[PDB]
Amino acid sequence: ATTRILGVVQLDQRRLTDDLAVLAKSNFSSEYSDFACGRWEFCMLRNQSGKQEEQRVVVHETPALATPLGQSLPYLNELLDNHFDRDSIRYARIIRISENACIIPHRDYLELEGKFIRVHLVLDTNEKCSNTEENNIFHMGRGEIWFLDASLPHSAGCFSPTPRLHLVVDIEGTRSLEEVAINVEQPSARNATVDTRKEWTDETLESVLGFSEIISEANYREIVAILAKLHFFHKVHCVDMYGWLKEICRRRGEPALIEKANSLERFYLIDRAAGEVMTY
Ligand SMILES: O=C(O)CCC(=O)C(=O)O
Ligand code: PRO
Ligand SMILES: [Co+2]
Repeated sequence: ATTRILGVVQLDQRRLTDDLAVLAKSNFSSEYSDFACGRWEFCMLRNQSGKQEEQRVVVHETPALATPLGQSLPYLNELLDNHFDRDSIRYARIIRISENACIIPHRDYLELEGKFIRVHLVLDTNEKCSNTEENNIFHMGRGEIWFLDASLPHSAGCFSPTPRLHLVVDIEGTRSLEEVAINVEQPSARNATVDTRKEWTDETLESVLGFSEIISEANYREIVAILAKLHFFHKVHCVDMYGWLKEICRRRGEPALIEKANSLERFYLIDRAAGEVMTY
């Protein structure tokens, strides 16, 4: 299971515009804000109970049910009906990233008894929106249905004035990946997207490690966000931010900041429990 395009669909811009206008005014969940650097957020379209109040994810066996929000988005409802198997869906969300926001580099599923198969259908995006995986950066285009191997280190950012919205579907984890996307066109091969990021250098590295002189509890959040965003513009690994933070704090020499840095990396990449939240 490599991250890839499963298929491509035609989006109907008129009907899409209508549902996007409703989502622009919708109440988004604050759950998993511990993963957000800025305005990375989602809302529930389908979940276990069909209730708007149910906003965290667990592995379960129920064909997901449309929430009231779900029901008020009839075109997105239709897409879900037509391009996936109903009984295989466990969640469907809209995930929006607004200007200069990202989800912090992480792996998913650590707190879950099992995994999902995570699928993105891109609704509204642009050239300044990126997803990343390990050492790579790529753009998921409008109408593309992508399988995301969320068990690998990854992130996603939006660096445009305009927000980016993806329909994200969690399919029960033992399903056959080739069977997931229904009624889709096979994508043609295309030009590889070349990685336009800057080469990482000893200068850029020393500059980052220089924050050892100023890092404190008062600016920790800002520094973490800056570090998280670097791999969208420099050729470095998703996870390198955590090594940088650890070395920044080792040089600073304050025990509290070193412990936090260890916990940060651990929570996002190594180990966390069900319902556990990372406040930093
Ligand atoms: O593209 C996004 O907003 C989120 C990417 C991600 O971390 C996920 O879907 O697991
Ligand atoms: O798996 C999930 O849905 C949450 C959201 C991002 C981090 N983990
Ligand atoms: Co993820």
